[PDB]
Amino acid sequence: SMKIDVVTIFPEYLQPVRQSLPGKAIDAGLVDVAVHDLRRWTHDVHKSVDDSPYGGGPGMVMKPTVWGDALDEICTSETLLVVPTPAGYPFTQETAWQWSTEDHLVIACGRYEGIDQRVADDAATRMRVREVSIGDYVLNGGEAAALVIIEAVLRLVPGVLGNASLLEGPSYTRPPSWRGMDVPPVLLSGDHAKIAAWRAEQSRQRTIERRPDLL
Amino acid sequence: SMKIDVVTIFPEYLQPVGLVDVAVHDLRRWTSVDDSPYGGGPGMVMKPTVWGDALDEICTSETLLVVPTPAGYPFTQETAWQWSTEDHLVIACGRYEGIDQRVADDAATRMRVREVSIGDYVLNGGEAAALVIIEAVLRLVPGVSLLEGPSYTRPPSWRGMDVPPVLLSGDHAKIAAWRAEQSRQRTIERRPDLLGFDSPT
Ligand SMILES: N#Cc1c(-c2ccc3ccn(Cc4ccncc4)c3c2)n[nH]c1N
Ligand SMILES: N#Cc1c(-c2ccc3ccn(Cc4ccncc4)c3c2)n[nH]c1N
Repeated sequence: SMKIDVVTIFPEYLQPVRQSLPGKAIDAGLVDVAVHDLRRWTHDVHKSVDDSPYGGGPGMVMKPTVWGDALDEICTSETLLVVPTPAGYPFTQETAWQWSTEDHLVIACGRYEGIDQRVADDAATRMRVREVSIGDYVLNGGEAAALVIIEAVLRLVPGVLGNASLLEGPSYTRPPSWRGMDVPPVLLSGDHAKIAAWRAEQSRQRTIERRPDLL
Repeated sequence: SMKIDVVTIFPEYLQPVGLVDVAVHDLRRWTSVDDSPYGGGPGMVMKPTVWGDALDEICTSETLLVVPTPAGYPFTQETAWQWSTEDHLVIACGRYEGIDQRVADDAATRMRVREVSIGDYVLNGGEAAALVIIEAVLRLVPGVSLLEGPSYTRPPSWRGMDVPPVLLSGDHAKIAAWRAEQSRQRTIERRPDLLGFDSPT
């Protein structure tokens, strides 16, 4: 039973999440995802969410006063506050497993150069805060990271998304022959110990080739 | 100029997307897209037949075929730079347990193919990975290491928390030095692998 609140200046970006949520999971009260426009907490007629960086530099920084108000309203002491950032701890499958049993995730999506650091630092004095990165590339903001985190986490919550070391090897299905390429005959052999060993060797070879760091 | 075509059985999920155009294609337009795996196992595999027909129409010999997969080569900022100067990306999004391996194998006989993963976690399909890849690449298209430290803006005191005073001092050398120190500190703590040290636990 998980509530996820996402805060963003581009709420439309989170549309895929609401799309991928089965009615049965919502009706059973297994999951609730709500998306909030950060500008609801702006102070001025211009709905300002950013300002120039202290110490100079390029880009802009999201305002602490706006974010502070948003998180004050949405979070409680029990919230796990997730803050995507290219400077975060790595988000991994282990992370996803840990977070899948949380009652309440709040994902604070930044833009520009990110969020004034005092927002996360202040929040961390009264709730659990996690600054994380989904990989070693640079995005424009936290929304795509939120999509990835939400999917990785919710697919581990029994019955929410509709789904049920070494790298996975190649997979095959019908037809047995296609554009001159036959499915490896071992897979049609009915020798299931041999099939498992073949799959194990494929996994080994692929890991050596594509992810030697895993070895 | 760059053209990006995304192929998926869930075109609705790609909604978040002059020098670049992005087009989304429903795979079913070329048809049941899946069946049980040869050799056994849980779940289903996408059949190569429908994919072959779709890619035949969409791809040329100059196309870079991108195939998200948890078993891919890592997609990194270096990859994003490399792909930023491509004329044509086609992103083939799988579902279920993935796409019959012969799709990528057949495609590689006529174009360049890249199987990639955006990170070490499991998704239900390629669509979210496609959005990440598109965003990382498009921000580098012409005409568009170490972890970054913290950023601050006004007011200089908030909830009794001060912006680090060096950032208000106007001393560029000291500001550069402090920012380097925060950055070093953060990398050691959060990503020691970037500086060639063992990863935690
Ligand atoms: N997680 C994660 C990420 C992000 C990410 C996340 C949040 C924000 C907010 C703002 N930006 C843009 C930006 C900020 C600083 N430096 C450069 C660009 C973000 C990027 N990029 N790459 C990842 N793996
Ligand atoms: N890039 C990337 C990915 C994916 C991903 C990508 C494409 C597909 C198609 C199908 N699935 C689901 C699946 C398949 C096999 N094993 C487990 C789950 C996908 C996952 N997961 N994690 C990543 N970093």
